[PDB]
Amino acid sequence: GRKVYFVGLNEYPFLPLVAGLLRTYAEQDERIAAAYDFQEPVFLVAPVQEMADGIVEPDVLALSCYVWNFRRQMKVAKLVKERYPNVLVVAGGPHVPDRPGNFFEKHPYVDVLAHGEGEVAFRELLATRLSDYTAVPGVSVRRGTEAVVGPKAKRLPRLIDTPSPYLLGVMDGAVATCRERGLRFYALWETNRGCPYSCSFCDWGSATMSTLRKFEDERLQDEIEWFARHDVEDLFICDANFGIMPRDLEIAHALAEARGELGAPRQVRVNFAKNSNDRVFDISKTWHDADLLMGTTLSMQSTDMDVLEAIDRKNIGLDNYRKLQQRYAAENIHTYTELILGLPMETARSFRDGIGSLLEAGNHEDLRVYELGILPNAPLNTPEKIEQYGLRTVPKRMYVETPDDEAETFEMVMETNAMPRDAWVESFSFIQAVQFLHNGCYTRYLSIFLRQEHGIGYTRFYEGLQDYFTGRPDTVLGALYLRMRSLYHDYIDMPALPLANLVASQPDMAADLAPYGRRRGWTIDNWGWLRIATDFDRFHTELREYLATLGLDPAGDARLEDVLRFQQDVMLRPDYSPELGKSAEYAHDWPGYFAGGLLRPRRVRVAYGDQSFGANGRYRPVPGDLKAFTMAAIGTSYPVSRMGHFCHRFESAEVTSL
Ligand code: B12
Ligand SMILES: C[C@H]1O[C@@H](n2cnc3c(N)ncnc32)[C@H](O)[C@@H]1O
Ligand code: MET
Ligand code: SF4
Ligand SMILES: [K+]
Repeated sequence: GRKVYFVGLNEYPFLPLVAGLLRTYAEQDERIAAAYDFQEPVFLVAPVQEMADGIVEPDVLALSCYVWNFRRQMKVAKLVKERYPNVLVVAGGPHVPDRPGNFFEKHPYVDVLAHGEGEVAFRELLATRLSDYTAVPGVSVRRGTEAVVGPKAKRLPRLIDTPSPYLLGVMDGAVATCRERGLRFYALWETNRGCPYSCSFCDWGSATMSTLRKFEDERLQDEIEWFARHDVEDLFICDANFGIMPRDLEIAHALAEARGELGAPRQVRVNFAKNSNDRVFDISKTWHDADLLMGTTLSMQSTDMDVLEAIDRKNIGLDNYRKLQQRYAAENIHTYTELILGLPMETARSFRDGIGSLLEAGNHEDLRVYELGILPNAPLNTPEKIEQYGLRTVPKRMYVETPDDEAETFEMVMETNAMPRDAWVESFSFIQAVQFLHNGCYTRYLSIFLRQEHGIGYTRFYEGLQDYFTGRPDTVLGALYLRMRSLYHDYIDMPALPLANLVASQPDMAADLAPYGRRRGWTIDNWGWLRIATDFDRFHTELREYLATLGLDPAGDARLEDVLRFQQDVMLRPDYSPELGKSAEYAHDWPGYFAGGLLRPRRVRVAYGDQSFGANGRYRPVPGDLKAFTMAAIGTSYPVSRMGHFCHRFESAEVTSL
């Protein structure tokens, strides 16, 4: 038969869902099923030469192209086309340009591009290859080096009734392949397709600004059971806005029941709906109780009205955000908020003010920031919009590498009309410090106390930290701010400094963290937290000196001394023993205060008895074991770990009046 090869490389093990969807949809044509021999998908990373050599006698080479695999898959296609002149090279995925232009001049070894959702176009291509391509909807066809655009794509109907690659068993080989090689994997799952909104930076599922289409109910329920029956522990749901549809609560309950009855799945990653509502809360409560929840998305991208207008995004208001934070915090349900640095119209002033406003509104635990990437088919990637807002980009490698044509690259915004490059660098350093100091707890409780009892706003506190300590190179915190300043300037100037391995690519920063573990995906956030952990006592000595510059010398303020001791003691330290615990005495009931109660000068004994850390309590500290300390203190670098980390859980500690 005509051998069909799929290549869709992922750095982390994700099951090849696209290959399964395209094959099983196409196999509904009995002539296609009989004529074509679909090979096992290539989705685990291997050397380019080795991947090309594994493609033997191909009739069709199907490339599933994303920012993380486009260049290597083009190079494989180049090598395969040299060996097999008659192979049909078809590239789809969100990195395929909507407007190909001179694409085939750069990639003459590619024959057909598929745009957006690919089921119909791929099935029509395979059928046409058997018949006695420019008539196929949803594709562009190479003619010489020119791109001939075919008819517009045919989307699947509002109710998507297509074969499931999971239920048909065509994902079995990939699952076994991961397990044979000792790899944990994510199963990818869709319950619907599209996003109804229009954020200009986004290209979610190649289907933003789209009417929502649902996968049929019975297929989804059967797939839930399939995941549970096959011990698929890690499930990644691809929906843009989970909770946006009424049935999403029923889906959440069905996943919780499957977890309860069969033990799988164990964790569910999903992006929760932009217009967060009671259904998102009910889903989150359900999955929190079932230990499935990985954080409730309450993302903003920006808080500035001009920025939000420029990117066509409406957010929940700040006061409504505050009410959400209060409701989730009361249930101990973890939420997180994403921001993007360098959006149109964002100034360094508006960016820092927005960060402070989110802390003011009650998010102290989980703020996440991304560099703005220009995606090929995002609305922002037009000459008009790039010109309108003055977006300046630099090519940025994703990974440490090797020829340039095998290094994956994206275009990273690092300057706009509103944010000069220098302001971008300092703003990025600012939010990293907010993450490891505030989300990381080191100064979170001091900052809250200073805000609520001494009138020091959140933005002002962390601006002052940066302004003061950047002028003191020999301090713990000053060294971090200055190293981040040079790192991000090099990051702009040197494209090879990778997005996904930045800390690991710097020998000094990698050496800082070497006693704590061997990781390729250390974040700057992790690095700052562990650098402070290393020089913890001196950090607090120097912190007292910064407080004196605010007029708040602790040597004359007994209450400030008291909260500083609480702030020091609450942090998890390498010598902590779950068998011994950790206790101290204070002049105020700090646990009750930071739980939301009134500040009362009540002399207390606080006894910390933490046995484990992390979301599921699956990291146990071992005194003297820096590797076990790191897992309990900060968890994994990927995925982001912020539930149950950093500090002792004083809300459960034994607090006794003296
Ligand atoms: C799961 C996921 C991840 C996983 C990785 C998944 C993997 N390794 O395979 C993780 C969580 C690691 C991840 C990370 C990132 N992601 Co992501 N991710 C997704 C998500 C939610 C699902 C992808 C998926 O499997 N979809 C389901 C499949 C079935 O749908 P599909 O991709 O649209 O496929 C269809 C069509 O494209 C077409 N098609 C696809 N391949 C082919 C091939 C052929 C031959 C044909 C004919 C057709 C065809 O047919 C398919 C079926 O209809 C998407 C959004 C989404 N819902 O698609 C973003 C998405 C892929 N991610 C995106 C981005 C930008 C990233 C990051 C690089 C940056 C960021 N998020 O800020 C980071 C990584 C940063 C870092 N430090 O490394 C972009 C990618 C855009 C692009 N041009 O590549 C997306 C589209 C989201 C967005 N912001 O618009 N991601
Ligand atoms: C899922 C999350 O990914 C982030 N996100 C989406 N598109 C981009 C992009 N082009 N650049 C950077 N971050 C992005 C947003 O913060 C979104 O909430
Ligand atoms: C998938 S993007 C993050 C979730 C939601 N669509 C939002 O923008 O807030
Ligand atoms: S950021 Fe979220 S709401 Fe905005 S277009 Fe992307 S998926 Fe839709
Ligand atoms: K689009």
